[PDB]
Amino acid sequence: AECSVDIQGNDQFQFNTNAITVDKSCKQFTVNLSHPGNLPKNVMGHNWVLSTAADMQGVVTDGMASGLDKDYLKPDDSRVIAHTKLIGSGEKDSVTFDVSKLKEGEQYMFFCTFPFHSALMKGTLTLK
Amino acid sequence: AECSVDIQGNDQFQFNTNAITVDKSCKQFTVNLSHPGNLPKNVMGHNWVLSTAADMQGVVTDGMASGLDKDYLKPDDSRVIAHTKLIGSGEKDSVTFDVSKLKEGEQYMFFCTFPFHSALMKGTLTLK
Amino acid sequence: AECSVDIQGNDQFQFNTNAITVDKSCKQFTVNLSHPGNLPKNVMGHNWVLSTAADMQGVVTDGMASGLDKDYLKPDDSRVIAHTKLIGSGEKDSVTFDVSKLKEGEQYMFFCTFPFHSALMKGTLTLK
Amino acid sequence: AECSVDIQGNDQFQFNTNAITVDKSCKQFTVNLSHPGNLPKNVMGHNWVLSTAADMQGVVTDGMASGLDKDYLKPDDSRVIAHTKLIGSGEKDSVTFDVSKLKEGEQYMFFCTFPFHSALMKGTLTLK
Ligand SMILES: [Cl-]
Ligand SMILES: [Cl-]
Ligand SMILES: [Cu+2]
Ligand SMILES: [Cu+2]
Ligand SMILES: [Cu+2]
Ligand SMILES: [Cu+2]
Ligand SMILES: [Cu+2]
Ligand SMILES: [Cu+2]
Ligand SMILES: [Cu+2]
Ligand SMILES: [Cu+2]
Repeated sequence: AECSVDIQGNDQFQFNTNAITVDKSCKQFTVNLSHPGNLPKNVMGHNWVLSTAADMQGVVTDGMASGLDKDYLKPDDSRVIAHTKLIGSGEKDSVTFDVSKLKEGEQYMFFCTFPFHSALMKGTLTLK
Repeated sequence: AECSVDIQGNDQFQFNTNAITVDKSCKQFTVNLSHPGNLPKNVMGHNWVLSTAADMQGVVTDGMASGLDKDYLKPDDSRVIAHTKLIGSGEKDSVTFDVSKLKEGEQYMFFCTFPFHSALMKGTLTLK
Repeated sequence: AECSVDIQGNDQFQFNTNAITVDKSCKQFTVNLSHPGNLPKNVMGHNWVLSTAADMQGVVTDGMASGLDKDYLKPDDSRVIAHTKLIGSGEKDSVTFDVSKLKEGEQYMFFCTFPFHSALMKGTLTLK
Repeated sequence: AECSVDIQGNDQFQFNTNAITVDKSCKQFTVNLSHPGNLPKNVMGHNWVLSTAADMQGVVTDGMASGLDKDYLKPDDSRVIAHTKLIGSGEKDSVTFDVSKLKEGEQYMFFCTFPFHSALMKGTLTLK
C-alpha cells in the first residue's frame, strides 16, 4: 500500500483533500505539502498539522497567537503529532512520522494553523 | 444557547457548514435542512445524516445501494443517530433529536448519503 | 420569474453560490446577504459586490486598501454596479438594483472585497 | 512568464483552481490535468474544457448527453477551444493550444463536462 500523500494548499483557502487514509500496514507515513498559489506566506501561508480531534481547537487557538515567526504553532506543543513547516507561494515541505503514533478507536484531524484557515483547511486522518 | 442550526445543500455538491457544535446545555437539537438549488432529488438529492465517525463509511456505503426509493439509507440501520429525509430543489425538512444520544469522548460526523456526495458533503458534530 | 436571491457568506471563506442568473423579465433584482458565521466583521466580514469581469480585479485591489472603515470599497468607485454593506456574524443586508444596468454580451462577476476573500468568494452573474 | 498550469480534479467534485491566467507573451499554453482521487472515470471522470462564457452552458448540456464513450463531449463541437480527454483515478492528460485562439475583451470559462460536475468544477480563464 502507498505510505505517502501529496497535499496542496492554494490561494483559495483550500487543501486539495479533506480525508487522508493511512494503511495499517505502513510503518511510516509521509505528507508532501506544496503551495501552488501566488501569495506569500505572510498573507497566505499554509502548514499541515496533525492532532487528535479533541486537541485540534487548542492547537489552532494557541498556534494562531504565535505569529509568523513561530510558523503559527505554540512552541513545545506536545499536542502536535506531526507537522510541516509553514510555506508560501512556490515552496514545499515534507514530514514523515511513525504510524505507531496513531491508534485505532482514536480519530485524528489535520489542519492548517495560519489565522482563520482551519475553518476550511481541515480534514480527517484515519487508520484502516 | 441556541439548539438548532439551519443547513443548506445546493447544486454544487456542498453543505453550507462543515462543523456543527451542540451546546451541552441543550436537551434537544434541531437541524433544518433546505435545498436552494434548481436540480431535482433524483440527480441532486440531499439528506443530513448523523453517525459516529467509525460508522460513517458503512452508513454511506449501505445507504448508496438502497436507491432513491429508500432515501439512500439502508432500512432499519441502527447506526443512524438522527437524519432528515432526502430532499430536492425547493424542498425542506427538519429533524429533532435528544442530545442525550451523544456522548463526550465520542466524535460524530454528519453527511449526505446520496451517491458520492459525502466526499464533500460531510463535517464534524461535537458537544461543547 | 423570481427577481431575488438569498446569499450567505460564512466563517469558511465561502458564498453559498458561485453563479447567479437574473431573468431578463426582471425590472429590479434583489440580493439578500446574511452572515451565519460566528466571527466578527473585522476578521471575517463579507460584502456582495457586482462589477464587470474586466473591472473585478481593480475593484478588489482598490477595495482591499480602503480598510474596515470604508467597508473595503474605494470611495466613489464608479466600477461598482451594485453592492451590499460589509457584514459580520449575525448581520444581514439587502441591495436592489435596476436590471437595465446590465447588458447582454457583457459578462459580470460578483465577489466579496474583504482582504483576500475574493479568491474563493466570487462567481458569475448573467442575464437570461 | 510560465505558459503551463497543473490542474487536478479529485473525488470531491473539485478542481484545485478556479482562475487561470494566461500571460499575453505566451505563444502556446499547456494544461496538465491529473486525477489524484480513487474513483474510476465512469463515476468520477474529469476533463478540462475551455470555451467562451456564452458557449459554456451549451457545451456542458450537449456534452453531458454524449455518454462515457464520447468523453462527455458532443462530437465535432466547434465551441470547444481546447480540452483534455476524460480521466479517472490515477490517470493524467495534457493539452496544448495556441494563445492566438484567445482574444482580449472576450472572457473564457474552463469546466468539466462529466454530468453535473460543472456546477462546482468551473472557473475563469483570462489573458493578461
Ligand atoms: Cl471534516
Ligand atoms: Cl467563476
Ligand atoms: Cu505498502
Ligand atoms: Cu493555511
Ligand atoms: Cu440555550
Ligand atoms: Cu447530497
Ligand atoms: Cu417574474
Ligand atoms: Cu468575505
Ligand atoms: Cu515566459
Ligand atoms: Cu468532473
